Amino acid sequence: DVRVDKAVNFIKPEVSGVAEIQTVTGLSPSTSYLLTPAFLEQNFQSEAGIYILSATPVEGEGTISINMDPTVTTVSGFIKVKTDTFGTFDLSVVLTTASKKQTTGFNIIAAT
Amino acid sequence: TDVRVDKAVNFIKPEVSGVAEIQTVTGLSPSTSYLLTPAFLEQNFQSEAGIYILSATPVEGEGTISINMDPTVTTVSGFIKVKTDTFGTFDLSVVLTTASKKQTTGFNIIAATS
Repeated sequence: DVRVDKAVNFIKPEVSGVAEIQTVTGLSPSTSYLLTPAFLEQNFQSEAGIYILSATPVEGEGTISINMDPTVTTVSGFIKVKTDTFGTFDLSVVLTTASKKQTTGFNIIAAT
Repeated sequence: TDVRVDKAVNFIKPEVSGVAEIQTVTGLSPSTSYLLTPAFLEQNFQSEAGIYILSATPVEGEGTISINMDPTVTTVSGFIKVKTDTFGTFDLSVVLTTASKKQTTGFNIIAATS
């Protein structure tokens, strides 16, 4: 089968254009996961500016892009990452404008 | 043990507002379960008035994909679990609230692999 093992929100980095590390824990050791973006009922115009998030694995493939530009809107990409022996993996997450404090996230999918 | 995107598929563009149509997805492995997740790339949902709102549900399966581009309440969420028939197909029910929103959205078909 394929299932969503965990649904997590993206972090909200403090400084525009400066990525921060997001660590996901508690997963199965040395296991391949696929991450896909998702978000629910968000107001991306609740304050000035454009919500633009990029996420990449420190060790893996792919990029998630969430760009809510009203002219050119993208919610796409997927990440392949394998946990270490502890059941953890790290992403690098950046917001182009850090005052966009909407909540977005991803699904963590495994075959089991 | 591993997982991959088997294929990326665009959602249909229903012709009539509010009237669900079937989208038949083909070419997969017989009698096999997949997960579907939403995605879209570089769309201008404001090329004309009105809101792009799509909902998709398998005819036989679990979950609903929702893509609601309302600027006050924007959703790109849900995931569908669906099993193919013995010929490698499955059907979705897809409904667009305003059919004149001809933007392109879609889903990833996620599969187990080695």
